[PDB]
Amino acid sequence: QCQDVVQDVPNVDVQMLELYDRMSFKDIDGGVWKQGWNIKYDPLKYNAHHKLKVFVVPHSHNDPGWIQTFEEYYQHDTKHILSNALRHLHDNPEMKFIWAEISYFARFYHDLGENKKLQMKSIVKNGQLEFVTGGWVMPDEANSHWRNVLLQLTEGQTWLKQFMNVTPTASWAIDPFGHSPTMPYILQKSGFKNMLIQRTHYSVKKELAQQRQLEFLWRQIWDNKGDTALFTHMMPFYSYDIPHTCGPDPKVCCQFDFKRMGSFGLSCPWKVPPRTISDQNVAARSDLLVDQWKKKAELYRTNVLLIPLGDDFRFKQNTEWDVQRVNYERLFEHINSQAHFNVQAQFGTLQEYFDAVHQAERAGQAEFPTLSGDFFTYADRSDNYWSGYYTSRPYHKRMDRVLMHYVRAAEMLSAWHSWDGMARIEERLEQARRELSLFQHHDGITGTAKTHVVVDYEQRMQEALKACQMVMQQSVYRLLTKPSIYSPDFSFSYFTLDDSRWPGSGVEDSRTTIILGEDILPSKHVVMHNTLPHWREQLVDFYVSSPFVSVTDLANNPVEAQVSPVWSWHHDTLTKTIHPQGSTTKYRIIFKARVPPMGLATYVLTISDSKPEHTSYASNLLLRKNPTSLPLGQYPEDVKFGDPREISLRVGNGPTLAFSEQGLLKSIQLTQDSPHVPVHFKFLKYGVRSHGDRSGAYLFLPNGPASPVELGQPVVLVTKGKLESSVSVGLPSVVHQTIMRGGAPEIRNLVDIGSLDNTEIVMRLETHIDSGDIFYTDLNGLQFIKRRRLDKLPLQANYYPIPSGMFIEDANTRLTLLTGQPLGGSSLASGELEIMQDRRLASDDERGLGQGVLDNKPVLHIYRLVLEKVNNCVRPSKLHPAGYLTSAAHKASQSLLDPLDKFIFAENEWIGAQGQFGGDHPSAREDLDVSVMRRLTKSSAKTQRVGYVLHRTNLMQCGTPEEHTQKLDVCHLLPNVARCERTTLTFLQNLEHLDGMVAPEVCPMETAAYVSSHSS
Ligand SMILES: OC[C@H]1N/C(=N\O)[C@H](O)[C@@H](O)[C@@H]1O
Ligand SMILES: [Zn+2]
Repeated sequence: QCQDVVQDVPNVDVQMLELYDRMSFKDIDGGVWKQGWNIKYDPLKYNAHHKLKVFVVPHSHNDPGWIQTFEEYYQHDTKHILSNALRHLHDNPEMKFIWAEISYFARFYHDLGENKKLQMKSIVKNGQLEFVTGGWVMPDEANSHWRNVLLQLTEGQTWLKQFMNVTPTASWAIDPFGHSPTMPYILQKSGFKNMLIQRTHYSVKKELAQQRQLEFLWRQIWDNKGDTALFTHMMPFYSYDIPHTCGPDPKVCCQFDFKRMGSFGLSCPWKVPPRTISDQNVAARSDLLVDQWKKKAELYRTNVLLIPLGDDFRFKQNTEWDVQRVNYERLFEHINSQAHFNVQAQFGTLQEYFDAVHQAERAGQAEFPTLSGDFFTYADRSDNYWSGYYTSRPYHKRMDRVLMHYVRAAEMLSAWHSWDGMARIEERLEQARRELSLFQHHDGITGTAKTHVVVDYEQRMQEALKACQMVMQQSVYRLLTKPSIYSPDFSFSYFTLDDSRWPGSGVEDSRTTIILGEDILPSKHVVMHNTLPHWREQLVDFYVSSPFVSVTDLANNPVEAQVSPVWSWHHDTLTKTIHPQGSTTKYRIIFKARVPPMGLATYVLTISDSKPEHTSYASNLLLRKNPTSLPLGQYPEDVKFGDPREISLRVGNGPTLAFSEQGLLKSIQLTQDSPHVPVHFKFLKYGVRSHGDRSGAYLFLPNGPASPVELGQPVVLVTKGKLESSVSVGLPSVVHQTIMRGGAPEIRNLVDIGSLDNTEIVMRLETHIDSGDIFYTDLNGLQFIKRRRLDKLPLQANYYPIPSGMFIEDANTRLTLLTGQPLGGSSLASGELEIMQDRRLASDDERGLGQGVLDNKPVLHIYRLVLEKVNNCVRPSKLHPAGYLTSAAHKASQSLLDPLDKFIFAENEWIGAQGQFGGDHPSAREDLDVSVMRRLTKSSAKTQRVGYVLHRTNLMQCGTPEEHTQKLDVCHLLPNVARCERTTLTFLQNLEHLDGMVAPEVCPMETAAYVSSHSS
């Protein structure tokens, strides 16, 4: 029934890994088309019975923040563009315009009076103004998680359906810096039929152009059948601006950008200005233009040609609308009337272009090639590879993943009930979804905006996190309070969230201490939420005011706990060391929480006068020369000291880890009987070129391979406990921690690059895995793609996005590094993995930002490190372009991206408290996730509707016998179901009415959406 995504290598015309292996990448001067060749065409190709149909598509690229904030651009530019578009399109029925960024459109439309709204709806309904993609933004494709790509698409398309009564089926992505197959994956499952991309490596444009493979059916790398395919048009030239969209010669094309004649402060750098079209010059000008068009048409298979007409924040001034429209109308009138050209040219929209292309295809005029793979890493020229932005502004990249999870948890927790309008749940969820969606912009999460714009995005995300916490905590109070006692005030804070890893220790002291005492408050309720649809255990930690605390569940069963000190690291300018200080006023308590699928579990923390029976205390060892005491307030175990030395640790039955005298992992032993496998962490630094092009927010242009960070004699802190042990070391710019809880370790790096200008800090893992030139990285948290290090490409070209994980393997051993934040990384030699931590760059990199990256702030990066024997696993063949995680690595990724949420009850007594919610929820197979649960209706709706997005990943079979699991039917999660429908992933179109109101589970690597309707 399901396609096998492991064992069948798809047969495609172009497979991007294979193409890379064969391509030359030489950067030769191609003439006027600098990165191509001098295109030749047969004038006799087009004739009376076979004309070239040309669609000139006006557009305006509007960045939702970049060098100005969203609101600054809206006020200065976009409100004028949209206001003038409305007027000019209304007045000029043949003029056309496409619009991509619904965040700006919604911002505009809600300032419009009813008359103008009506006018706007009319120009949409008549096809003059066409929305393309219809997402809130045009998202980055490298760093974004697929869940947030879907979130932002749904936010914009839901707005469009509600207010404009349209749903785009053509996508326009002219600016993300490289392109991912996650986009056609999501688009094709959201009703799309066509997409367009632009920023692909110049060598790839030349290669595909030569073969007329710029239009292709883009399928997923594992897709044998081709049911994922989406028609894709890649534009052939260096930019989406007018000089690079009319044809191969920008000196000619620039003369047809009528905004460049002087009064607009634009000119043509090729030194020939546009000239106003007149009767005396129209034949000559038409000749030049048609020649460019016919050359462009040579690169494509049909007689239908797409000519975008636009640039950044274009179509602003009334005079600009006039100058472009009138001059092009004069060219069209001449060209279309002169038979010798055999051209019919008109303003069009993107959908009109694709419709005409497919008519030609249906007429047998063309067949299109099939393609799989991705389009990373982009270079726009020479060796300028855009791998810098995989890491730029990493604090905000990590914040993206935190907010991603909190949006999911807030929508899920609140979905279980209908809420009175006074609760403001819808309002707060809309704000949170919109701020996270905005950040998916290709100058948001990418870290390529001006400093003040990064600040605006951070403030917006901070407000979104507060909104999520508010919704979550009201939801928990309702889900766990006896209904006849439940007495909400929708403004009150019943719980506060406690998050151990954001912003993180040494980033912000934001964590509340639970204050208990015999004379004040003996105990405190805490509640964990588990957004995943299976039972889950995870260690959780809280700060408490006494070491003498015991844990119980709400049946009053003792729960084993471990108390540890609260350690913070400080740069001691007196001693010039980085060393830990122990709190004397608070302590950490850790215990295993067990939480139902998509559910809640309540525990109680109680103080006592002496060591509790079921609470243990960690030992602590500080390794350094010249130690000084470390008192720990009331903590019962004395800190030990020693000179630096190698150490080994083992928690539970888990691996045994060995560390160097500098506190860095050196080996992992999986079992008592097994070998100590070399796995060495190392920190290195890249610099910047003194001569030649400089690294900046976009570009990574290292001055050679990385050099090891000089570590000196760092202070190492070892904490050894029954439930959790750790080794932490204060290195220059990084406090590096390895945490062991009895499985794959967790790594945390508190990265503070300080004032180290022109430095990029990298964390490398060195092993003996015989990986050669192969490694695997993920795309948007959705899939893992095989990469091959190519020595024909420079180091920065071998860097790829690491949005959630990467791995190397040989026949017997795999090492997988999972990340809690998108960063850039590579495997630059056999057996190595490396991932960039932060970068601080003093120069601009000539891509328009006009600043370096000098606004770094401490960030806590999190990882899981999974070493596994893989000789028994059924893996794809050598020729397959995908790889797949094991169960342990997938669960490890889930532990980083969707951890248990922790709530602390905010007052002394919670009357009517309950022990659990969701005990009856089905515990689904481990590869299945409920990516989204969202109530789609407000409380006054007679028929309530709840939408679910189900994703099943594909995990490697390695001989672990599959256990019993329960079928998950999302349509029966809420009572009184009246209908279950399969829908597009945006929930906007019903695709199947489901028998028995049962939502089937999905196939490996597939994602489906369902909407259940309930009588209320
Ligand atoms: O050079 C790339 C840069 N330049 C742009 N226009 O000049 C893009 O709109 C912006 O999103 C991008 O970051
Ligand atoms: Zn842009």
